[PDB]
Amino acid sequence: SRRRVVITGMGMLSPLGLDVPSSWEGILAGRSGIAPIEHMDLSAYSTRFGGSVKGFNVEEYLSAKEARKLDLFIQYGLAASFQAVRDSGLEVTDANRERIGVSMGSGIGGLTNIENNCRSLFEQGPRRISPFFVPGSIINMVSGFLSIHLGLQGPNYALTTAQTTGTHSIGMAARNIAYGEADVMVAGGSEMAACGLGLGGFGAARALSTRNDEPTRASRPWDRDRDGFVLSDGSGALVLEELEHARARGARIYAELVGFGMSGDAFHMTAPPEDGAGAARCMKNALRDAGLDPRQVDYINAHGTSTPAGDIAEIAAVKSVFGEHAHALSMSSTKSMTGHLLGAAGAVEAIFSVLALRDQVAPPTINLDNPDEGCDLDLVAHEAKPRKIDVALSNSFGFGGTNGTLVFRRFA
Amino acid sequence: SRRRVVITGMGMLSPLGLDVPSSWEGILAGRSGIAPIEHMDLSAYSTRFGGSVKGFNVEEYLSAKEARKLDLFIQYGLAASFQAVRDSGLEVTDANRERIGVSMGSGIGGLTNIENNCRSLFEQGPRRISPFFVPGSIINMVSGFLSIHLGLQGPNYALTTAQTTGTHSIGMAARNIAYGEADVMVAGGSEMAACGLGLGGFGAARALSTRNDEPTRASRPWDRDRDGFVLSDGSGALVLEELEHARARGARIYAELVGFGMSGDAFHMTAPPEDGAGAARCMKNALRDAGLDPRQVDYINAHGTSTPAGDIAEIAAVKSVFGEHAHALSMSSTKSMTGHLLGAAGAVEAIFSVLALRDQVAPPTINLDNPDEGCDLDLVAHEAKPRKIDVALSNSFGFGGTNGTLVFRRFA
Ligand SMILES: C[C@@H](O)CCn1cccn1
Repeated sequence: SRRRVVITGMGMLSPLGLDVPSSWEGILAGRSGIAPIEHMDLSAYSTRFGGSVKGFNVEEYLSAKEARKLDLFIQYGLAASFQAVRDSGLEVTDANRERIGVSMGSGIGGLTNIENNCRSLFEQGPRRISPFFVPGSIINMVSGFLSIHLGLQGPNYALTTAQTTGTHSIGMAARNIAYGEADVMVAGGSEMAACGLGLGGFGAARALSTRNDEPTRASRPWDRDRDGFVLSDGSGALVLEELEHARARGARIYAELVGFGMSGDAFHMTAPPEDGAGAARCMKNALRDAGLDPRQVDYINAHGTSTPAGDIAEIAAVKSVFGEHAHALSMSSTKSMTGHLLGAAGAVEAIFSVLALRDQVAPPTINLDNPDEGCDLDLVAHEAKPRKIDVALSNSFGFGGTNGTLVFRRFA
Repeated sequence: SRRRVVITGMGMLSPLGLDVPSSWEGILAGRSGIAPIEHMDLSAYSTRFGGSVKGFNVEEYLSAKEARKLDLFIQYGLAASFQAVRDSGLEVTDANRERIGVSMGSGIGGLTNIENNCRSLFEQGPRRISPFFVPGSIINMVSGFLSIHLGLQGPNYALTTAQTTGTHSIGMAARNIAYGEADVMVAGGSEMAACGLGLGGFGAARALSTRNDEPTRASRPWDRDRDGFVLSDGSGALVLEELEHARARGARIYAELVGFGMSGDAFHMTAPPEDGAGAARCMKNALRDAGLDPRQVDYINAHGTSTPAGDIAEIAAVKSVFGEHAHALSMSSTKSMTGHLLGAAGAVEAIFSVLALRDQVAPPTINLDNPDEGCDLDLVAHEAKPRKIDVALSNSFGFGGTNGTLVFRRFA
C-alpha cells in the first residue's frame, strides 16, 4: 500500500552558487547568475550570454583521471548527487544498497562532448573519436556513475522530457518509493547545453532572449518586454526517502513530497496552448494526488521561462485551477535569476520550493518592471516576500507538450 | 493491490522487416538482417556493416514536411507506435484521452541530426543550424509527436537507459497502468545510431564485431569466436492496457505482462560483472514481482549481445537464478539475427517474447557453431524450437550497469 515520501538531502550547482546554501542566498537576495559566456567565442551567435556555473572544481568530487572522460552535464549531476547523499547522512550498507536507486535525468545530455567528437570525426577521422564517447555523453550515465561510486543497486534509470525532466525525475522516483520498489532514491537532473549546437540550435528557433547588452535583465518572466528564455547550466539532486525509513534512522526531514502530476498538452511540438489547459490538467492531477483543497496552496515556483506564450499560459492555468485563491497564493519564477536550466530546471526549482517551506519566504521574480496584460497575480516582483507557506507547488512544461507538477508540504 | 496489464497491440521496424509479422517470419526462419551499410563511406572505420531498416517509407505515416523536421530515430519510433495503436483497435475519445499516455525512449537519440547540424556549424557557422534541430532531435519527441497526433493526454515521458531503454519503458508504462495512473500506454523505444559518431563511438571502444568479410556471421552470442556486438536500427512499440479495459472493448489480447524487474550492477561503466550478479538480482526481482517461482520460466529472450563478457555473465546469472531448472528453460538471443538495436532492443525483444508465447516456439540463436566454455544451456542453436511456453522473460543489461527484466505469461 502507498508509502509516504520525504526529502532528507539536497545538492545543487547553479549560476548562483556551487551548492544549495550559496545558491539560495543569491535567490533570496534577488541576485542574477546571468553573464556573457566566457568559455567559447559567440560573436557569430544571436545570443552570447547565459547562466554558467562559475568556478566549478570537479576535483572536490572526482579524480582528474575520471573527470576527463565525462561530459560536464555528468560532472554536474554527480556533484549535485554527492552533495545530496552527504546532506542526507544516509550510510549505504550491504543491508540497504539493493533498496537505494537513482533517477538523474537530462534534456540534452552530453552535447559538448558530442560536438567535440563530431569536430574530431570531420576534421581528422573516426580514429580520433574518444573511446569514452558513448559512456561519457549518454544521458543515463549520471545514474550509472553515481551507482558505481556509491554502490547503489536499486532501480537505476534516467528520464529525458526536455524542460520537464527534473520534475518528472523527482515525481517518478517518489512513486518508486511510494509503491515499494525502493526505500531511497537520488533524483533530479543536470544540463550543460552551452555549446555551439545548443546556443545555435535554440538561437535558430529564435527561442532565446537576445538582450546581449544587458544579460542580468534578459530573464524577465511576465514582464511586457520579455523576448525569450535564458539558457543556463547546472544540476539539482534530492534524496527522497520513505517516511518510516527516515524516522527509523533519525533523518533530518526538510519537507514531505505529497503530490505529483503529469499530463500531455497534445497541442504543439514546442508552443504551449495560450489557455494553459495541459498545465491546468497537470496541477489538478497533482493536487488530487496530494489529497488537497487547492486553497491550501501558498506558493508556486512557476516554470516562468520568460517566453511570451509560456508565461501567459501559466497565468491562465493558475487562474483556471485556483479561481479566487489565485489572488491569495504567491507565484514566482526563480528563472528570473538562474535562467532556464532545461532538464535541471525542475530539480533546482524543487529544491527552491522545499527551502521556501523551510524558511517561510517566497523567492522574488526579479526584473518584473511592467507586468504584461493579465499578469496581475502576486508574482513576488523584485524582492523576497516572507509569508506563511504550508504547501508549495513546482511546475515544469516542455517540448512535446509534457507537463509535471510537484506538491511539497511542511513535515512536523 | 494492483491492476493486471495485457498487450493488445504491437508495432516494429527492424533489420528483418518493416512490421511485426515480417520481422517474426525472419526470426523463426533464422534469417540475418545484417549487411554492409550503404550510402555512407565507412572506408576509415573498423566496422562497415550493421542492421539497417530497408525500404522504410515515412510518408506512410507523416507528410514529407513533418518528416523533414524529425531525426530518423523519431520517424522509426512513430512508425512502430502508429502500427501498435492500429494493431490494438483502440478508439481514442474525449472520454478516455486523459487515460492514454506514451513512454517511447531511445538510448542515444538524434545522432544523425546532430552530425548533419555539426557539419553546417563547422563549415558555415550557427546560422545554418536548422530551426527544428532541438525539437526534431531530443529523445522525448516520439512521445511528444505521438501524443499530439493521436490526442493522448495521459502520462507523457521518455526513458533513456542506454541498451535497457526499451525494457524499462515497457515496464514503467506497465506500472503506470497497474497503479491506476493510466488505462493504456504506448511503450517501447527506437534507435538509429548508424552515423559516423555511432559506428565511430562504439568502434573507438572496440565494442563492435569487425567481421566485415561475413556480416551475417558477426553476431554469434555465446559462440567462442564472437568479437563484439553488431549495431542495428529500428523500433518496437507495444500497446499496454488494463485487463478489464481490454475485455470491455473486446480487444485481442496477445499476452499478459505479469512482472518487471530493475536493478543496478553498481560495477562498471560498460562491462557487466563476470558472475552476472546484477542480472541475477533483476530477474529475481521480476519473478518476485510476478509471484512466480524460477521453475515456472519456460523461455528467456537473452540480452545476448555477442560481447565476450556480456554473454558469459548472462549464463552465470541464469544458472544462479534457476538452479536445477536452468537447463529446462530455453534461452535464445534474437540479436544473432537482428543485431543490437540499443534502446530499441528491449522493445523488439519484448515483442518476440510475446510471439514466442502466441506461437509456442523458441526463436533460434543463429551462428552458435561452437558454444564457449560453460555455455551448455539450451541456447536454441541454429533452428527455432517448438516447445511449451507459458512464461517468457526478456532481459536487457546496459551501460552504467542498468538492468531490466520483463515477465510475460500466456493469457486465456
Ligand atoms: C566542500 C564541498 O565542496 C564538498 C563537496 N562534496 C563532496 C562529496 C559530497 N559533497
